[PDB]
Amino acid sequence: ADGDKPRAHLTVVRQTPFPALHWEHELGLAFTKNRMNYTNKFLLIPESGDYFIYSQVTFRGKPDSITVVITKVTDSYPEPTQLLMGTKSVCEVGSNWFQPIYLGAMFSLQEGDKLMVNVSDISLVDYTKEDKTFFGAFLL
Amino acid sequence: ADGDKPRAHLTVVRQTPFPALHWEHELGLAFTKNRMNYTNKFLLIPESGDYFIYSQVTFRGKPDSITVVITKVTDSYPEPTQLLMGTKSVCEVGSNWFQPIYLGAMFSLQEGDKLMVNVSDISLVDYTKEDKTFFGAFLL
Amino acid sequence: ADGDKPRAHLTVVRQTPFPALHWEHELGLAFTKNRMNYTNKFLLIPESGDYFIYSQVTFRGKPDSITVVITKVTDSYPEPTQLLMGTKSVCEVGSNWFQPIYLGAMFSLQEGDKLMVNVSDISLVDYTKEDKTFFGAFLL
Ligand SMILES: [Cl-]
Repeated sequence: ADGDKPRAHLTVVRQTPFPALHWEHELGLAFTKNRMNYTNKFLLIPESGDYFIYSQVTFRGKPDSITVVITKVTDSYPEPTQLLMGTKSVCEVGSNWFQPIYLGAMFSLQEGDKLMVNVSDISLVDYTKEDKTFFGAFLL
Repeated sequence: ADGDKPRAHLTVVRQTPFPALHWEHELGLAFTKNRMNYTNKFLLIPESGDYFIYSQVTFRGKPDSITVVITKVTDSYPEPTQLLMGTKSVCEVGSNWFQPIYLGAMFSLQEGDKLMVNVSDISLVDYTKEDKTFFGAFLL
Repeated sequence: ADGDKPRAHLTVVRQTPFPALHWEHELGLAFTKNRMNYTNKFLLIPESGDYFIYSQVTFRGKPDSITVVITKVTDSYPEPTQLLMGTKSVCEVGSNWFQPIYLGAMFSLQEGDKLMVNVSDISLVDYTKEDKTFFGAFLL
């Protein structure tokens, strides 16, 4: 049993005032471990390597589309860099609707890189349960 | 080459009589290995650690929504615990429709924990091909 | 820090003339490493083992459905084998629409196996940004 590898699973909460979400990180099912830092809406990478990244956001209801982006930031570039984008057009039947949107992929990251999630529209996101909207990464 | 880590990929089959699905586990592409147990519709975790979990269910067609939950059960709690929920409202164009719904995330699990998948409606699930509905986990 | 494990993240580009997509593999965020080969629209597995596989394709707009398949080919079988299928029916509101479709699961593969992605309709795929359509795998 080795690792000790950095790992984090974060879950949704009521957002206060493309916007980034902020996160639960220790309560319920969320957690961070092995030097992973969740701070200031970011995941802070402690070790350069290849990570698998994910998030699902569930959206629920007059807009055109919903969109998620998981986004990397480094002080090397400080142009921020877009790793994953889920974008879906919306079908105006209700209109009490909801759609999950889910991403995950692998990326090579520098120690010190920053990760956040951004949505088209913070007021659409379902913040109510921890298993509907979340965001996670681990070192491979 | 180490691991020997527990790993399982399960695939869909015709369900007999929120309901849990049951699974193929050795035929075709499914499998379990390294002490993973598939029994009684559960995945039985043999080693406490962090696992990545997934399932896609494809649904196909007068209902409101479809929903998947991947769900953990322990004899510690025996309140069952909801790890992942995909829920989507349905668009009544056809109505011969179908939608895949896909989840996966990482979780810290006790050896002895139980995992199952639950759907809003067993009669909606496409059981026909193994690559449309499935469910899987591995130790990280 | 061990591995040295085979790993690849590939991203979308303008397709030239079920069709397989072809891929970016070194520029931007794509890459292959540790003996992984991307050639002739395939991912060529260099080591038998269990791999986690994924792809999202985003589709954008008079058709019935969209579909992705990730597909394995070996010279053992040369019947090609379907590992993952995302299929979704389409809702003809616009009709400037778009839908992401995302798969990933674990599979046991022979060294020498070949992997490709196939879609229902190459002209529907959004090729414009690298974070909308992609395809990836790593050795577990
Ligand atoms: Cl959808």
